[PDB]
Amino acid sequence: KYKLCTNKEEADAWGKKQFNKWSKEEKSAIRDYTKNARPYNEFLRMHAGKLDSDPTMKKKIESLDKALNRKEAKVNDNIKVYRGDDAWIFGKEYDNSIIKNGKVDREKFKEIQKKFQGKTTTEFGYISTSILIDAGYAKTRPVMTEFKVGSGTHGAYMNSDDLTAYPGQYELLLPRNTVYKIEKIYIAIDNNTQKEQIKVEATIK
Amino acid sequence: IRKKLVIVGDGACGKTCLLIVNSKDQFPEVYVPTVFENYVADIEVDGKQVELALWDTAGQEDYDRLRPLSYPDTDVILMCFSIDSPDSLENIPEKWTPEVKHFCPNVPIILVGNKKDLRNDEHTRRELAKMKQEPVKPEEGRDMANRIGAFGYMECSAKTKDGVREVFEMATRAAL
Ligand SMILES: Nc1nc2c(ncn2[C@@H]2O[C@H](COP(=O)(O)OP(=O)(O)OP(O)(O)=S)[C@@H](O)[C@H]2O)c(=O)[nH]1
Ligand SMILES: [Mg+2]
Repeated sequence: KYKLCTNKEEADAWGKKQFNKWSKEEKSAIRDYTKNARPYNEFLRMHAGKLDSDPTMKKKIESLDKALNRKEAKVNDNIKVYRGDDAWIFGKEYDNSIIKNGKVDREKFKEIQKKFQGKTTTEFGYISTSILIDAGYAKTRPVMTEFKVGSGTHGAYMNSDDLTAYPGQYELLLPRNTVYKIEKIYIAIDNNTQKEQIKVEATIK
Repeated sequence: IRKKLVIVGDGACGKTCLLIVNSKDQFPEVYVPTVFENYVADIEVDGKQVELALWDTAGQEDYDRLRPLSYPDTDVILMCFSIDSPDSLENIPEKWTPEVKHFCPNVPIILVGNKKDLRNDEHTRRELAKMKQEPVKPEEGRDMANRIGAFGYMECSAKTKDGVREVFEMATRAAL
């Protein structure tokens, strides 16, 4: 099955076991992404992964790809990782009022699972995740995704200033053009807040 | 060159919109993120270039348990309230100050009054008066800042952009 880090101690333990000896250029590429992912990801989504449209992003995107495509840059274990998203992840016809007074709109929810449940998709941008469920504010956001990441999947773990401008996020960065299958889209009640959240189970292929 | 800023304050007091507008996006009308993703701000003050990593937080009490994960190694705190919410100002000394002083001991604080555009807004005046309140006056913000030992007090409007660059300039001066 998949490893799940439940606390700081487990996440740090697992972190130390991950590859960290990137080159200066590779670290700067990874760290640059963490400063603001928007110019990478928006450009990649807008141009369907074609780089020639803008020489400046082409160069940055190829440098990051190289760091993440490196031989050692991969996950040893099966591991579960997490991210939160706003409702428009499912399309610009949705916004965050889909949750009203801690309740998910059932009509809109059913349209979303009708459209995306069971869907295999390729992400043109990179995928930022955390190995800790609490480590973003992914519990705050309307949509929470669990990615089941199989051993050998390429990526970079970042939790220190040489690799990220935001240390303490326990980040696992996955390469661009990652293919995943949405296994399940469902609703769950947070026990602490007592509000509904849309939950997504995706498997990295 | 590299510093860390964390922004805190009551739910809905304008934290995320302030970060978004500082990033030079338009004020968000339809698609309002709950928490803004990673964004390092490039700021120059007094001949020094700074890369200020901005950490957004969820202000609601429901997420109190999560917020401490944002606090370590912070160089400056933006502690916010809304000028249209005297209640949000009262939570400055009651909630935010004790929290920040516990997790970020002796880290500089900028006290920030958000939604300055609502001070001279009729709807705001009329709604507030129904509960015998009025918009926070600048003097009251200043007094609170003195009372909590803030570096300074700033007012801004994400909606109009008024004061937004000045907030982040002062934060950078406090971070240095
Ligand atoms: N009039 C006015 N309204 C604003 C301003 N900034 C934010 N708002 C409004 O206040 C509301 C909440 O702002 P937001 O930035 O989402 O608060 P927050 O502090 O991030 O709230 P949270 O994520 O801890 S629950 C939004 O509806 C937004 O339009 C402002 O400068 N002026
Ligand atoms: Mg917010």
